[PDB]
Amino acid sequence: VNPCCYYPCQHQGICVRFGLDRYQCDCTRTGYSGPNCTIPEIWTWLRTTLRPSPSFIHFLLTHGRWLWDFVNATFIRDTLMRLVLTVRSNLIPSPPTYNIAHDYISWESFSNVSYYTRILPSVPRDCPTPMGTKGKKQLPDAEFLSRRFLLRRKFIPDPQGTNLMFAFFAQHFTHQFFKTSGKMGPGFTKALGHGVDLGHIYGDNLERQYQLRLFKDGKLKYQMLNGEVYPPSVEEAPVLMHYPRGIPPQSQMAVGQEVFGLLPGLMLYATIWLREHNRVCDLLKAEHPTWGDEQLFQTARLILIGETIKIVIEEYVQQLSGYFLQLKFDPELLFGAQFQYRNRIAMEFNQLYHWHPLMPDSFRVGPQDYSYEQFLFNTSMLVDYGVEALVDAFSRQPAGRIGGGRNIDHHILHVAVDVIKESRVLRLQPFNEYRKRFGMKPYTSFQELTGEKEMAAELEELYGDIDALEFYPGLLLEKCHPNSIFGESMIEMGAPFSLKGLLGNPICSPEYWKASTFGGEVGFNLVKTATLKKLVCLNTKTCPYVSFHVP
Amino acid sequence: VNPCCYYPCQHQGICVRFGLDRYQCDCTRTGYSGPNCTIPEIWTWLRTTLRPSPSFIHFLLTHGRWLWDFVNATFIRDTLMRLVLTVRSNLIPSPPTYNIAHDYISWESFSNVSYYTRILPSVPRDCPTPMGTKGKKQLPDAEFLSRRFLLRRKFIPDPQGTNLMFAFFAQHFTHQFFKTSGKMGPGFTKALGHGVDLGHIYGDNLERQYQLRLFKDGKLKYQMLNGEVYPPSVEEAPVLMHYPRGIPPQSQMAVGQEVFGLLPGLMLYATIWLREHNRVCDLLKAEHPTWGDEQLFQTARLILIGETIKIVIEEYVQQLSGYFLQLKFDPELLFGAQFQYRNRIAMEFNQLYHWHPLMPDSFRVGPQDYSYEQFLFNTSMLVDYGVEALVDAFSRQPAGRIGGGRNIDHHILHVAVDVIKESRVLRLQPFNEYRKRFGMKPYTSFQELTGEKEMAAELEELYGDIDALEFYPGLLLEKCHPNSIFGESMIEMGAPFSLKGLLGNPICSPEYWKASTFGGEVGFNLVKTATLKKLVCLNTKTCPYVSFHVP
Ligand code: HEM
Ligand code: HEM
Ligand SMILES: CCCCCCCCO[C@@H]1O[C@H](CO)[C@@H](O)[C@H](O)[C@H]1O
Ligand SMILES: CCCCCCCCO[C@@H]1O[C@H](CO)[C@@H](O)[C@H](O)[C@H]1O
Ligand SMILES: CCCCCCCCO[C@@H]1O[C@H](CO)[C@@H](O)[C@H](O)[C@H]1O
Ligand SMILES: COC(=O)[C@@H](C)c1ccc(-c2ccccc2)c(F)c1
Ligand SMILES: COC(=O)[C@@H](C)c1ccc(-c2ccccc2)c(F)c1
Repeated sequence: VNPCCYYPCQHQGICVRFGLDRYQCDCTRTGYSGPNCTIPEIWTWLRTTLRPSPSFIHFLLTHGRWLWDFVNATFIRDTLMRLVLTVRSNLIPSPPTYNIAHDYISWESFSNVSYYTRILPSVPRDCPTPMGTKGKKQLPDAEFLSRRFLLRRKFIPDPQGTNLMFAFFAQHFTHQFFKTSGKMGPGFTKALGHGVDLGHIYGDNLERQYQLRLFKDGKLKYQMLNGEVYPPSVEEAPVLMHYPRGIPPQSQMAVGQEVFGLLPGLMLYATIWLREHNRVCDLLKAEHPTWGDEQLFQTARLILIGETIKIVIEEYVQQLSGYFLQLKFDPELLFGAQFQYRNRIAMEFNQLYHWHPLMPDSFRVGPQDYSYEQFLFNTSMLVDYGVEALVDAFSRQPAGRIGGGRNIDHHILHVAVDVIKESRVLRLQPFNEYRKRFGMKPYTSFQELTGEKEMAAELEELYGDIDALEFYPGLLLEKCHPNSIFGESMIEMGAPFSLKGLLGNPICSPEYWKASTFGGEVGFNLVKTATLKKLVCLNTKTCPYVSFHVP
Repeated sequence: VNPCCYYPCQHQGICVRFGLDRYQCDCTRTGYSGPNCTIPEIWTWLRTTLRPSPSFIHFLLTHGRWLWDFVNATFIRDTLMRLVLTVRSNLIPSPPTYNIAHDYISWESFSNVSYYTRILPSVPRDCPTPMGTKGKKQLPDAEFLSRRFLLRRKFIPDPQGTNLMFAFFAQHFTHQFFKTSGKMGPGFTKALGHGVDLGHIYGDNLERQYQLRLFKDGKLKYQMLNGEVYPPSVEEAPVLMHYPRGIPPQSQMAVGQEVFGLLPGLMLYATIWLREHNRVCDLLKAEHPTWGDEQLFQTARLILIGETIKIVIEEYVQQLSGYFLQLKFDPELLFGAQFQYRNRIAMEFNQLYHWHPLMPDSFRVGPQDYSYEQFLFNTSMLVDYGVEALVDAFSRQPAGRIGGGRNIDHHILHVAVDVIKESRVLRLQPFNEYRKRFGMKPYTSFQELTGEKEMAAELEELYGDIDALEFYPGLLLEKCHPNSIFGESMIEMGAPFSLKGLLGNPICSPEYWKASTFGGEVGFNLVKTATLKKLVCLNTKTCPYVSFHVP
């Protein structure tokens, strides 16, 4: 039996097959030695004995508001934001390592940007069980597992107050770097760029971007409807959009991401950002009359990328974490650190980010209450209400809690089933192996995992062993922190991917983070002072209630 | 007139247009402040005044063998090597900045790997002169300029003793990252990868790599001739190769780099390396009897990348530099530094690397003295003599001095004329500007550039102003260090590009630089101990005289 199936190497040691039956762990720079990289160096031992529980730190960050107020107003804020940025980042390998084709480092894996990368290699195709060594010869039926533990019975709003304005932002934002290729198969992506390159706005390819661009003042094409600015029609922007058969070109909206027409919430942001881009082009042209269309367009793109990162860290993530510590976006915090300004999206981060529980039972807009059937392929709800209105509505409707289980609307539950099935195609390692890879102790039992005893008993029966529990179900069924939107694992595993993804962008490098990169002090401040409110209200007639938090 | 034409911004400050006539320098992190970034900070000032000239350091590095030997045996060697690696590297922007289309940072320039990057923005198109503000409205005829100061009259051997073996290595080695696309035009490359990825061995695209691979024991396809191993024919490896019309397929060899069939010298190295790949495969298989073709192929490739970088730094550059300090390839030297493990090829680096003066008047193989018309497309010379034979030949024949002028054989002189013509197309800034960008004061007169009077006087009449002298012309006409192969500019401008490209390779990052990456201690040692002599001799029937220095 393949020795590596036992996942013998600890602390990121790499398992290597030798001869016909031997194995050997490369423990280079892991802080440990020994056949399995478990004998700690004095310093490694000091660090792990002094480190407080991921649950205890959470406590410190969610208590003593008075304390954090003085802290947030002093340089201590910075010191902490950096501490967070680096410790969280060092958990993500850079350059990237493995992919669906290679469970080992290779030039193909490093250069071939069409692949999704992965943090932990796969379960060797020749292991006793699908998960390696533990569990039954067969995993629970994905559909059954979903229906029994992920299907929503009664809507459970997010205790942290997260609304749908946040939910859709999350969907919009992530579908710029999560674009699995149906033609190539799981493990493959079209979102080359692997990060916040705003490809869901400008397109994952040049010819497409060229088709979306107006080529005047560096602006994006658009149309007027009811006196408001909206994306252009596919007739005007000859770009492929995924719409139900029968909808003519003149009735489709072109935006950058082919799937965005399938949701008013999505096209909402599509519209907001489009307006923002063209607005920045104006401010720019004013400052640089000698500039052509290209430099205006390119410069505006950089500024928007900046706004995006700015808002994701200081508002998006702030809402998610619920920390009293005010997160800060300032690339300079890493200028004294050893940091690689690059990033590659991981399949695990893709799985982890399936936050479908956020979606409501139905979408309420004013006195109206739309169902999924009326909301999904709606070709006019956006224009009927206009930007402001939909923003006020989504900002007021609570989103569902992500963790704790049984909170995915049946209308979209199929996604979860597919997420599970794919997981097995990708052969993602067990949840406990990932708990460890991200600095956490593995769960010793399902009751430990689920703060309760009922689902724990059933899960125990289905899987047989806690060590057989799969990645996604684990994230979604883990017991949640007090009044949190999810559990610690979603935080301890998600944080490193996110922050690496935000700071691992070239505009955050010393070489790029210059005023001149954004066309001057003017463009640099738009990035530095970006706000969800400003993003909406500076592109709308009236300013509605806009926030990632419900009033 | 456009203010940026005056290259007003010093010390890497960025010139930016404001209004219809104003400008502004972005001095961020330049060590200077003030309108043109001329006001030195306290530490900046010390460094620049207490820094010995390049000329003086070169003196220290080529005298006192006795002291250097004692140094090479101490930790000081690592200290100096590291200094050399970091100081030299910091001169290269990473992430990359501009390209043939954007004289400013942009997401297209950062993402579009099909472009060559550039270190100085082009000469603004609306400037008074072709070079900006100095010189005549019309630059010297490229053909005349070439015939007057670059055409060889009497072969001038390189005093440092460099031979053709070194000459062909350089060509072979560089042609893996210098692959300008004729279809796309100047400023564009086909060598994505932008570095030492060995695309000249495995191809620069996957489908091509596949046709070249045997898919057995991770090996490359090959054919037998006279009991010796040679690259396959285009009939067995249906891969594009540039050969004159009329040459049957059975006579065309397939090598990954479409242009190597054009020189026994190139095809020789293609053979040597191809033989080394399969050799490394046999070694890996012995250690990992359970591996398959893909992993064997990938691991071998990484090992060869490592070997190439080892040989380039410790032998190739050692020979070039002429330094008594013993250069050293060891990634650990940078583990405590802030350094990006990425690299993008610059057009200036391409221009600078046109070392055609290395080629002789003819090619001496034993008693026979083959001419250019007998050598150029000979498809049967390599096989006629075999590897040992040609390696011995090229190792014994001196290559010509790269600097000094009048030393390029008429047979290939058209190449220099075209480099000059392309420079103007790329609108490369003036030589003195590049001198400054690389820490050197500009030459104040042609007589100061060339250590003589005659050529100087004529260049003065042609260019009219030292500030109009172009990039390539300057590098080749600059006076040479004592008995060196070329001038300081070639070293001071080429060292940063080179080392950044070698060390800025993913295998040199803490993440990849582990024994497991190379198949274990066996693979790693093949890298840690690679030699030009072992590369050849461990793959030939008999070991000839092999070296980069003539006997
Ligand atoms: C109107 C509510 C939503 C619907 C109808 C929906 C639908 C879908 C569908 C059909 C897929 C692809 C399924 C497949 O290929 O089998 C998908 C993927 C995904 N969804 Fe949603 N989704 C919704 C909301 C969300 C939200 C709020 C998020 C959280 C940011 C989200 C994140 C994702 C992710 C990360 C993927 C995988 C992307 C990829 O691999 O390309 N979805 N969703
Ligand atoms: C055997 C004698 C040589 C011949 C016949 C030769 C021929 C050529 C030709 C025809 C081109 C393309 C010219 C064009 O497109 O106008 C070229 C480009 C080049 N050669 Fe050579 N060359 C020789 C030796 C060398 C050597 C010794 C070096 C030194 C490394 C060298 C470096 C280059 C470089 C850097 C380029 C440009 C790369 C690119 O843009 O793709 N060549 N050479
Ligand atoms: C108030 C102090 C805040 C310090 C912020 C540090 C950033 C959090 O860092 C995280 O802490 C976890 C808990 O031990 C670890 O398990 C994770 O590996 C680590 O990345
Ligand atoms: C105690 C040592 C004092 C050294 C005085 C050095 C002064 C350099 O002075 C600088 O020279 C530049 C170029 O000429 C100017 O452009 C700057 O404005 C000027 O401040
Ligand atoms: C004897 C000690 C030698 C140390 C080698 C240092 C590496 C050379 O470094 C170079 O020196 C030049 C001359 O000042 C500078 O102009 C260059 O910017 C710098 O990179
Ligand atoms: C960095 O550590 C942290 O606790 C905070 C700042 C943090 C950072 C990022 C996330 C996060 C997790 C999953 C998806 C998106 C963002 C998160 F939930 C918390
Ligand atoms: C780093 O500074 C140095 O003087 C040494 C080590 C050095 C390093 C690299 C080069 C070099 C220059 C042009 C093309 C290839 C190599 C060179 F000519 C000298």
